[PDB]
Amino acid sequence: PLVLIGSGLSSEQQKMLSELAVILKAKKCAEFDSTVTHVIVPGDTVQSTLKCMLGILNGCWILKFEWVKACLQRKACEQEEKYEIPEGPQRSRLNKEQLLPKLFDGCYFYFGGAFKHHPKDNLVKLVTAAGGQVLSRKPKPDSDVTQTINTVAYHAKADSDQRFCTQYIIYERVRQGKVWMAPSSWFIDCVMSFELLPL
Amino acid sequence: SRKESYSVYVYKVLKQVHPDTGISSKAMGIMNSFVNDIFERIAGEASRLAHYNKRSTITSREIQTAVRLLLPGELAKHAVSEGTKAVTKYTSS
Amino acid sequence: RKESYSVYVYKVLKQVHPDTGISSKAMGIMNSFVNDIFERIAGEASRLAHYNKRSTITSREIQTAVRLLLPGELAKHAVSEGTKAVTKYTSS
Amino acid sequence: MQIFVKTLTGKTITLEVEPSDTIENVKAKIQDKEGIPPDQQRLIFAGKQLEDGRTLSDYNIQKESTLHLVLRLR
Amino acid sequence: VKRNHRGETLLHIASIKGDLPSVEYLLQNGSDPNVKDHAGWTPLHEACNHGHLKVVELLLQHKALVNSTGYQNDSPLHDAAKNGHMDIVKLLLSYGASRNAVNIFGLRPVDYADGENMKSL
Amino acid sequence: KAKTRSSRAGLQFPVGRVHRLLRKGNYAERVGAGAPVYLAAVLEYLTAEILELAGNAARDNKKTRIIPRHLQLAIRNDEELNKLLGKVTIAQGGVLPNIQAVLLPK
Amino acid sequence: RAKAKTRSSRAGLQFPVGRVHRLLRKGNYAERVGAGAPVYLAAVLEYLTAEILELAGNAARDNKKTRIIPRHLQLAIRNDEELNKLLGKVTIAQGGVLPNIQAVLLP
Amino acid sequence: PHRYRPGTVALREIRRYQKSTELLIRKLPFQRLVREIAQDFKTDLRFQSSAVMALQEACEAYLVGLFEDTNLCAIHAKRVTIMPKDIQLARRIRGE
Amino acid sequence: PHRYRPGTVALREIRRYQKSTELLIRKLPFQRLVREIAQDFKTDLRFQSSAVMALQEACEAYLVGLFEDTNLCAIHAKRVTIMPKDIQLARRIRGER
Amino acid sequence: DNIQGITKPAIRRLARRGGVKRISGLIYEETRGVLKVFLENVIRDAVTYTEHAKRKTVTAMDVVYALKRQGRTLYGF
Amino acid sequence: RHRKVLRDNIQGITKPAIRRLARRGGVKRISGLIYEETRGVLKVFLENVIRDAVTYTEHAKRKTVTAMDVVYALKRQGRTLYGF
DNA sequence: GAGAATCCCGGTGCCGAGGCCGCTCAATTGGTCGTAGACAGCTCTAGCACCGCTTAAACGCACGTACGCGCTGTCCGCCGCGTTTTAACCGCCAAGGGGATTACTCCCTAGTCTCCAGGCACGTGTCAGATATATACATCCTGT
DNA sequence: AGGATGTATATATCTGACACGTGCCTGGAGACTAGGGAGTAATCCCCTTGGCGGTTAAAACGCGGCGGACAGCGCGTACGTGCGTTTAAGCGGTGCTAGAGCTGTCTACGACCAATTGAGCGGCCTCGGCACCGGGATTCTCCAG
Repeated sequence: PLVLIGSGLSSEQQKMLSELAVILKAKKCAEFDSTVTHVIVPGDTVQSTLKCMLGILNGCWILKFEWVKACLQRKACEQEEKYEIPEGPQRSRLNKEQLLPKLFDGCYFYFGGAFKHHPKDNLVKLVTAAGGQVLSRKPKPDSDVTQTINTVAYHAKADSDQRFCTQYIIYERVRQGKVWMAPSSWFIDCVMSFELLPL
Repeated sequence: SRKESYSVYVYKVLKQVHPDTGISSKAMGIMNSFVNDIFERIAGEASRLAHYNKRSTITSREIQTAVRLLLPGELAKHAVSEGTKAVTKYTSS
Repeated sequence: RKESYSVYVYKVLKQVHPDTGISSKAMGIMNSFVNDIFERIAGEASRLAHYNKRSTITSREIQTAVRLLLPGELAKHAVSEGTKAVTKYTSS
Repeated sequence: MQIFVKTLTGKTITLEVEPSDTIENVKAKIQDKEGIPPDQQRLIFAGKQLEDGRTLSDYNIQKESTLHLVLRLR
Repeated sequence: VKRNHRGETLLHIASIKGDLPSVEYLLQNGSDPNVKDHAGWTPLHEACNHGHLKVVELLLQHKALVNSTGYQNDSPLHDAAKNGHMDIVKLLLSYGASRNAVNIFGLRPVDYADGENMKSL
Repeated sequence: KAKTRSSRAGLQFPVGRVHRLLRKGNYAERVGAGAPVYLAAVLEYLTAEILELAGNAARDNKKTRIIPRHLQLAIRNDEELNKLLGKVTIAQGGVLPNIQAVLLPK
Repeated sequence: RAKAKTRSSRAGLQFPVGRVHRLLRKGNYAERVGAGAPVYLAAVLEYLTAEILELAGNAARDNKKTRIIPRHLQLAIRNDEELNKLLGKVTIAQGGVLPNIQAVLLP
Repeated sequence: PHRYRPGTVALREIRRYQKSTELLIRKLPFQRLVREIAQDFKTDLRFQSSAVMALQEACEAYLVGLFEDTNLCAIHAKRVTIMPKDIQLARRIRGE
Repeated sequence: PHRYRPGTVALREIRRYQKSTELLIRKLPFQRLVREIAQDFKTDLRFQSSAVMALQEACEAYLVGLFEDTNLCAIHAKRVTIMPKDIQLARRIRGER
Repeated sequence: DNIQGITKPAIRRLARRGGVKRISGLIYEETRGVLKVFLENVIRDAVTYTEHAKRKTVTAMDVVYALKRQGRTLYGF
Repeated sequence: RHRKVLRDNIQGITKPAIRRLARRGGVKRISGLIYEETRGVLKVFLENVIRDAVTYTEHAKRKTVTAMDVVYALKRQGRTLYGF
């Protein structure tokens, strides 16, 4: 039930992918649907487009154009697991293929300020696809609604301070109680390596 | 004596949350009507909630339900909490 | 033991249209109608009696309430009917 | 583990305890710095009264939290 | 793969009530043993929750995952303790059931048992 | 004897029940004596109007009863009752018929 | 008789509790009012007032002024997402409008 | 091989459905939808038989009332069809 | 001489008036309009000052909202001007007959 | 005739605060009509409230109540 | 002592049902993308009503949503209902 | 001028409206008592009608440049009809959770004296903000 | 790419609105008693969830062809911009009666308690008005001339 999607191919390359899929006789997709279970990225390094980040977060293959060339040459079905972009968008597939939780399973986020380099709806969609939840008011570290939360956060390190404190303020003293403060760089890096890197 | 207002009580909250600001005269009128609106709404809802179930008093649970009905989103889950705190400091004295 | 205005509607219908009847799924609508109008009028009259530092809900309150709620043409007929009823009652 | 306690007059007192103690010990530590006798104090945390005889970790208290203190005289 | 209105497949209904020959036929005929329902449970989960040993044995003998999670991140060992059983705990532990995984509330399986031998491990 | 209060006022709707409902519904401290003899008449007039207009349309369709469709047809054609009941939905009713003037064939 | 300690002080509040009691009893809302309702009402009202006056002062310090005029309350109210649906049918006096020009009118 | 031309069956269906009073939303799916959302908010609920019918009536009246104004907005721009832009203008002007 | 082309001073006006708070309609003609309208329901009416001020404020708010809705409707139909049809459509969707 | 006190530049300024850029030539009369209807409704309700209490002076609270009866609360006074 | 749930059920409100509703509205020609928008609007409305209904129910210490609760909810929002 | 679809006209069967009976619980009559609302009467804040002037804003005319509105082509998106596959609707039987009433005992709230501190009207004064000034510099056009 | 108009900075100065202070009168607090509304146990029986099955009405999939949506280009009049002229808004004075608030008596109207009796509610029960089904009549549309 293979599907297809593109993340930076060329127009001639786009027509080539269309013809290759037609030879494979599979459904294509322009807008990012849920069942998009194959993504083709042009270069040889995981880019920072919205589509590739959604792809690594939902969990599927990230293959390169060499596979496209090989499919065009051999004209056969496919040969996977030889051109997957390694070192970081691979632990995601291994995590989804063993019935484990998602990345931010048990975290809470709050966005505040003016965002210029990146929009807001994109980040909100990334958060709600990861597995966490979004808040609507600022988490002051002296109110009852913040102190009465008992939710350990999986995927953290073995024994650290990111296991009992699971609330974040994100903008564009570093730990006062159970609330952090972090810049957007840490977020967008955390997504493209599949690990909650500390501080 | 004459007409009473809520102006001696807004200044204190202001001085507690922001220690270097004052407030004008018309803004005080705005803040003085904003309280009466909310008061009347909450009381009017509690009355009918007491009238449906054939009860005859107004207790704390009626106010809790009145608040949860007419405050949207995440403003309920905060306000309720605050309220509870007060009552617990009251019965313990 | 519940209550309902399900006997008086019959009398008014029997005196305006002689040979007709009402189905059971059409009496509930009249019930709800009467209750809603009652609540509106009484509530406005209460508020109007409270905005003046007074404690009795007399007939002038109901007059002003009717004149505010109901639209243009219906108001004159309604006020005339009420006034006739009240003066006949107090005459005897 | 540091712990904040707050009093109705608008003050903050700091304490240092371990996560296996009992409310009586906390009241004793409070009396060691405040002056009020240990027979008139009542503590509040997250909208519920605390009894004397249980451990702190049973009520899910961790580092850097806040308790409220109320007297019983008037 | 016509699922039910709750998410349960045929293996689920087979497991929730021990019918071993039917499960044998269903497995030999071809049916994936790792398919979650709308809540997140798996066949092994219900098998170990209600208390039929032979079905857990049969499921394990056909490459089913042993530390999968579900609702509120509860492992099979969590239910095997919270209800109370003897054999399945021994079998699972012999197979490699993690004894240090944690659930969303921050508790370990040892914290959900009553028996002396139960608390012994 | 005993002359009831609703029969010495010429009405048909009740007058005592309204008194009790005004006195024990928390609307004011005291309710006067000429308070219900007005509410009763107003309610009676409004009900008579609606029922007459409904029975008419009921007759204009060769039937001898009143089902909710007839009340719905009698409310949305009055131009003065449509304002008082504008945010109301009658159960098991319908909608008035009108097609726009552009979508018709040439 | 002992020294008097008011009811607004035992709860740690700043709004009154006597006034709310008196207005709830002589306004005809019910036939008898409990002894724990005024404290709840006072707490809720105080929280709302604090939430609005905290957001006003930020926009006050933005334009480099040290007071609060109605334009600032209008900005603070209309720029939040939950405090807008609660006050979605009120109009402030001497206020204004948010800046917004449609994107198909620019050069 | 007789065959009508595009535009006539629609007018007939309009005339037919505007002169009949009956629900047209296939009850059992609607019941399951209401139970799903209710399961979201609380746990282990159970519904009477009248609640579902009341909800059905209200949620049909709402959609009919929306589609009328959608059609008006569509006619306003020299067209005959409705697209997913008219719904948004309607909901915006209304206040939701 | 030196002119700006059409479509530039309008943007300047938009930016200016969306930043102040003063009242737009003049003050004496509104008073006279209110008195002449109200002089058909009674005979010897007298007005305070806060009354005319409140009426003016509410009127301005109403008209500004109406014009915003009209502008949205106009842009919806591939134009830039506004015309009477837009006012009629806005007021008929709102529910004011 | 006093509806002409609402002149042409006043309507232009209100339009500008709205967000429009080009106005047509037959837009003014409709504006005057809408304004007349709105004012009529509000003033009638206010005069009823005033005549009730046996007075002869329309005050501010009367207009506030009249506006409240239709969903135009108007904090400020 | 497990717990089961329901999901992905907005697909029972199929295509011809939306078409019949549109016919009763007054339209004649329908596009091919109105369906998702219609489903979204319906879900939002139903959520906003059922929340208040369940709150009323849970106040009186009951466990079954009755017919009067939906009426009180709809009157809270702004649309009344006659018949029950 | 033919096809499909809608309106009348009997014709049989079937359950829900329109009467009817005892009896129980709220509406009617006949009294007294303590307090709101009508009605004179005197003091003084605020609204209506005038006058002169200085200057900001409403009226009236001319020129030329985008924008509204009516045509004429090209083709992808949606309606109508016939065959096949899925799950709503109806009638039926069985087991157990929770909505409606009924009693009995106790704790929580209205109703009254008394006295002491929190909040309102009235004074007097110093500083943040509104105005006039020179100018520093950030878009908008037309020529080449 | 200079030339010419706006908008932003920076610094003088100056008047009227905000923040603090002090007698003192009305409403909140402590201490006590008498009666009825609501919290808590038991127990009868109505109505909601969970299964099973046969039958037939709607939903899902596909195809050939026509009417409508979206992008082009070509005219002609209605609205935007800068000027010099004529109307009346706004500011600041002063004189003045009409009507909003307050106060002090004194009487007609409604809450409250007791005793006696007809109207309106629950349940039975039987006949007519409506729902469902087959048959000729007549209206309305499309290809063909």
